[PDB]
Parts: sequence; C-alpha cells; structure tokens
Amino acid sequence: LGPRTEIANRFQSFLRTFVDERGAYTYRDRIRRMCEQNMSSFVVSYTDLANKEHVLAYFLPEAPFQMLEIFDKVAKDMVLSIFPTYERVIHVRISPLIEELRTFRKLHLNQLVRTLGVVTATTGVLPQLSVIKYDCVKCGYVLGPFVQSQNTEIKPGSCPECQSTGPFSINMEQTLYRNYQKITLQESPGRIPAGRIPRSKDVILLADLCDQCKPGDELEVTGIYTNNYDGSLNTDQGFPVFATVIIANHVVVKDSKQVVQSLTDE
Amino acid sequence: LRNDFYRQLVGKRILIVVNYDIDAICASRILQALFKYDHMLYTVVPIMGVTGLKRAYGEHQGDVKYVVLVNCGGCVDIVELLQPSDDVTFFICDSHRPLDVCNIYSDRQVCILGDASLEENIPAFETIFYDSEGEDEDEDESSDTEQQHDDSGAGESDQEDQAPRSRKLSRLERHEQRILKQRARRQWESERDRIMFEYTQFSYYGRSAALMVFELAWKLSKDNMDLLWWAIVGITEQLLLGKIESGAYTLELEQIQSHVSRLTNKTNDQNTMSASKITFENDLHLVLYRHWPVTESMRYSRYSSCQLKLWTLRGEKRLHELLLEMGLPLVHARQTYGAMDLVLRKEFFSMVERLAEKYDIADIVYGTFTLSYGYRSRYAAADYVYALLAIMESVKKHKTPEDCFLEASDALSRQHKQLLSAGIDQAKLLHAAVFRQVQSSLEARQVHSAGSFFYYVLQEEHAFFSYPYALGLLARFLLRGHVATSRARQASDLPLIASCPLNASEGMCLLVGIVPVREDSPRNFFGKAFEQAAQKSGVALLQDFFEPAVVQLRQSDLTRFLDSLTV
Repeated sequence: LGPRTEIANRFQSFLRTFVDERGAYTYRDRIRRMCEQNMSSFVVSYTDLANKEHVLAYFLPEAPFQMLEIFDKVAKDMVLSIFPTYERVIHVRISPLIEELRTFRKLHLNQLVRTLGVVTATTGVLPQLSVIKYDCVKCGYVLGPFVQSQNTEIKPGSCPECQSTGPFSINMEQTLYRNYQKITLQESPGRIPAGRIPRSKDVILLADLCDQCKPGDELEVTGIYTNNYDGSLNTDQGFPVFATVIIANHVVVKDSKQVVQSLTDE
Repeated sequence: LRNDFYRQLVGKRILIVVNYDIDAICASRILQALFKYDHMLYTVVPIMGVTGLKRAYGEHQGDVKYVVLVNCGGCVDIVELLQPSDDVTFFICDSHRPLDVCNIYSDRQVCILGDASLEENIPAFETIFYDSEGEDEDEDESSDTEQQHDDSGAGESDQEDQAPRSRKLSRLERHEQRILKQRARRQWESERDRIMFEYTQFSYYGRSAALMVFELAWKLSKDNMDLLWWAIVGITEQLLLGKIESGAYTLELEQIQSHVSRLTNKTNDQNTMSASKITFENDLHLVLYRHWPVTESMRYSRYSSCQLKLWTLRGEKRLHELLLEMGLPLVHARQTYGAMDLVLRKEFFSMVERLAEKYDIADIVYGTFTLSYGYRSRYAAADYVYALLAIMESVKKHKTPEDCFLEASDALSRQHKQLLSAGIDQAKLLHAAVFRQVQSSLEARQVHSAGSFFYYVLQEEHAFFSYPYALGLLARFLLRGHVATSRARQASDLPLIASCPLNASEGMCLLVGIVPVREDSPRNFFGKAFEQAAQKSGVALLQDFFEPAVVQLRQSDLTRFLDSLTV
C-alpha cells in the first residue's frame, strides 16, 4: 500500500520521542521492561495517540486490523534493531471511552471499538494455526512459500518440486500453534434496562489473553465486532443460522477484588 | 634444601600430617606414595591443636629421629615442648610465617629453609634469651658463688664488675656501676619497639606445602601430571586473593606458565582419555560458576552482592536489565549451565569479560585450570575445594571429626569419587542457607558499632555452623550490605566481629573477626587484638588452636571482656 509509507514514520516519531509528564516517556522504557519481563504485550492509550495525531481515528476503522499489524511491525523493527541480543526467543494493547451492551449493531463491525461484558462457565484451552506447509508426494522438494498463510490456495501442477505434484501430500510437523480458550459472556445486574434479553454472545480471545477468566466475573475489553467465518450458507430455511463473534485485543479488569487504587492514597 | 637430606631419609620417622587444612592432605597424600617408593612404612596423624600434639606422642615416645614441622612451629621453643628431643631431627616446611627464632637458633634438630626479605631479627636471640634485671646468674659477696658458673656476663650476670661478657657498653662505670640495668632495658626494649611489634601486632602466613615438594620431585623425572592438580588445591586454597593475599597470583601466571607452557610430556599424543595434559585458562573465581544455573550465582556471589545489593529486588531489576545486553533466556537462566543449550554455554563467557566493563564488577575473571579423567565429565579446577569442606562436618558422634579427616585423604584419588558428589549435596544448600539470617540481619540492622570497629554477635546456633569456618564467611558476607552500602568511607570502613553460638556444646562463645573492605594487606591486629581484653584481665580464655584468629570463652565472660576490648 502507499499510505503505510507515512504511518511507520509517524509511529517511530512518537514511540521514543513524543513525551508528556516531564520526560522519559514510558514507551522508551516500556519496551525494555516487557523485554526483561519476557512478556510481549506492549500497551498504548488512545488518549496519548490522540494527543499525537487525531488523524489516527478515521483512516483507521476502514480496517482496524491493519492498524494493529502496522503497529506490530514497528514493534519488531524497534525490538531487534536495538535488542538483536534477545532475538532468538509481538502483539500490542490499547486501553478509553465506553459503549454499551446492545448498542453495537449491524453498523459496528470491524472498526475502532471499545466494549464490555462479564464471564460465566466455558471451555478449556486449545491451539490454532498460522502457516502453510503442505507438499511432498512426487519429488517433494523444499519449496517454501513466503508467508505464514491463513486461508490461501494456489494449487498448481507447476510448483517448484520439479514443478510437479498436482496431486497432494500433507505435513504433521514444523507447524506453528497458538493456545486459545473459549469464553462465555454475561452482562451486569447493575446496569439493567429492565429485564431485556440476557446477554451472551460469541466473543473471543487468544493465546496470551488466556487462562485468566473465571465464572460470573467481569473484565473490560477493547474488543471489535465480527461474525463467524461461515454462518450456515446454503439455499435453505426461512432464516440464516447466524451468530456473531467478538475477539479480544486488550483485557482490562472490571472487578479488581485485589488492591483497587492505582496512580485512595490520601 | 634436602637434595642432601632426602638422601638421609631411610630410617624410621613420623610423618605427622599437619593441623586442620586443605593444603596438608594436598601436600602429604603425595608422600604416602614416595615412602612406598623408597620402601618406607609410615605413620600419620590428625592434628586439631596442641592438644593432639603430645597427648599422642606421649604414646609414641621413642627417639624416632626424622620428624616433621608443617603448619606449626609458632607454638613453643619446641625443645621446651618436646624435651625428649635430644638429637631427634625435625623438618621445617611450615607456612606459619611468624615463628620464634629460639627454634631457628639453638639449631640442633631443625632445618632452616630460609630466604626472605626481612633482615630485622638478627641478634634478637642474643639479647632476649640473654638479658634480665635483678639477676642472680652471678657471683656474690658470699664465698659459695666464687666459681665459674654459667657466667652469662649479661643482664643475667652480675652488676658488680664481675662478668666476662657484655661488651656492649662500659662495665667499670657509665656514670655508676648499676647503670648496667638501665642500658640493659634500653637495649632490651628499644628494639622491642620492633621485636614486640613482632608477635604482638598481627599474624599472617607464608607459602605452600607441596610447591617445593613438586620442585623437590621435579628433579626425579616425575611428570605425575595428576599431582599438579593435587598441587593447585593448595594453591587456590590461599593463593586466591579472594581469600588470602598472594600477589604471586599475578606473578606465577609466569611461573606455572613457565612450568606447563614449558612442561609437555606429550607434544604429539595428548588427545585421549585418561588425564589429558592440562590447560591454564583465564576463568573466574566466581561462586561455583559451572554446574548450576546462573540464578544461583547472581545471588550467591559476594562480588555481585558487594556492588549490587541482590538480597533485595533492585538487584534483580538491575540483574535482568543487564541481561538485556546479553539477552539471555530465563528458563535457561534457571537451569544448569552445563544443562543449557549449547551455543549459549559455549559462547557465554566470551562476552562477560567485556560487558562487565560498565557495571561495577569487572574483576570476576581470573586465571585457572581445567581437566578431567574421561568422558563422563569435565571437572573444574576451581570447583573442587568447596565440596571437600562438606565432609568437614561438625557431627558430635565423637567419631566423625577424626574419621572424616581420613575420608578427605581418600577423596582426592581418581578411584574415589562417588563420595565426592555428596559434598555438592551439602555445599550449595549451605551457600544459600547463608542468607537465612542475613536479610533478617541487614533489615534488623544487627550490626553493632561498638566503638572503634563494627561488631556483631549471633546467639542461636546452626547445626551447619557448629563447624567453625563459615563463621568467617557470614562475617565476610554482610558488612558489604548495610555497613558498606549505606554510607561514606569515613562511616563505612572498619573491621568486624563474628560470634558463634554453641547452643549444644554447653556454652562457650566462640568467635572470629575480619578487616574492613578494601583493607586486605592491612593484616589483622586480630592476630593479637583479642589478647587486648585478655592480657589485661583474661577470663578462662583459650588459644588451644594452632590458628591465631581463634578463641573460646564462657557463656557470660565476654561482655566485660568486650568492655575491656573497647580499644
């Protein structure tokens, strides 16, 4: 793309130069904090993003997915250019303006979103994929497409193992995973609009955002609205069988049964 | 020298194997070999103090003429000790530097291996054992003593102008006849400005126990490369400037280099199984660098702990943030180095020499050795003395302490190693039971000023520290923490005290103490200092140990003792 020319430059212009609060902005030290913490979850606040460039609100939600990848790549290009040392062993976060249950709608798909919920009983933890390797049946030479590939086919008879292998084989090895556990949603009995339909919806998290939830307990999420990959597509009954899926970017506590006072102390 | 006297060494003897040490068994177990070499049957002895000395030789009262002195001599004019010495030769290879010349002179059954930079005690026997005042070794007006007695002509002999000797000043009269005493005390005492400045100021030690014995046997066409490793045990026991001042540390980087960069029995065929010829390597003397993860070291290192305050967490924040510059893993930073992945343990040491440049601990790297037996292993040069002292276990069965002294002598064989790892069961857990009161100390601030020093006392025993020498370590472990890091130099650097609860042995208040940081070559007045309160009063004191820096009180005769000890 063209405009991404500017974005990376504009990122790198702030992650270690733009500062509030009387110098040494955290981002210059946050990277290394998490690096020495082996943690890999660099966090941002949209407030400071807005303080830098409020143009960062409307070329974004044409596709909020590109914003996060474009940020992850600035990360990688900041990590090992400065810390090539620990390069043999990212995602980011944002966490600030509330929207409500049953207000996300038809129109709030796949954009800049900030959204809430509560936990209940759900499943365990499991892994997922990223990468395309399948071939070895004729010649089965090393070919190596150049990406970890999510849902991508070409399927030729010509492919570099003597441009052969129209028929097919499969690998069970050299195969990236990423843990994952499913949720169940709930909504609060404090913020009731009088007995409306009980909230539960398909919502999602991921590998690092895992192994922390507990039933009938709450956690505020950034969240962004999407739908199941294929909700019952065939010339069929008098309704499609559609649900809709949300997925977690940053998970931010709503309960805090522990110490509750962050930066009262007086 | 004994290139001639060793020629004498055939008839009966005793090879006592001198008082508690590492270096003794290093420099003796060699000699159970040489005696079966020249067909000599032998007998060897445990010493813990002067107690053992005659309580046993009183059982061995012969005239056995070839006798040892190592790690000893600063005890008695040892003919005064062993009055059964008529011509029974003794043999001097002792490391105890401050010894009396009465055992040098009257040189009947003693041999001086003498070469040193101290020409300061020349007639010290010719006056000290020669003078007195108010003295009776003389004639008298009475007709009974008008005969040739032991007319020492000295401060022993008359003061009425009847004395051949004492040509030091006039005898008729200086101003009177009785000024002899005046000059006698002048000549006696004016040098005791230096003499009593000797043996009543501090004490320290000399040199090896078998380095000469190597060189003695170097002439014998003996390339017992194994014995070199036996040798270095005694070297790094107290050549280590981390413990005891050498200096020759950095000057035998030439010599033993000039030994073994020279000495190569195999320039062509040395790469095989049994005891490959050795290496010198620039390494650490870090706290058991090799065989367990870094996170044992990074706490248990005094050289880290002296500069970085690692009992607390800022050290660890400082730690990992300095592991940024390496970017080490963490799982791997909590498994054994030898167990880690391989390019890491391989590549690791190379960078630490350089990227310890900026972080206040540049002097972790020193010079050392390393060798093996076979392919189960690669033992390490420095990684050997510490497993030993786990067998110096202070069990009160009445059987262990003598017998476990024998196990040590069975330890340093290639055949005997299953036992050896048992030390490592014992050693590390000690090394982290080290902190077990320390952070309880530095925050309790149990350091006591106590006037012109710093002062501590413990009041509750460890089964570990019933055994004595760790008492020095804990003393050597902590004053860095609070006393040296939260302060200026005026308010930091002073020596220290370190008490030992005998919660089991009826109560007798054992103790050791040590100098401040960066004052090492300032030898410890504790060589005498504890005589201060004792010389004045003394209460049930002991110096039964061969060691200088060592004592034993009663449960409750220590404080007013310490009050006298204020100075």
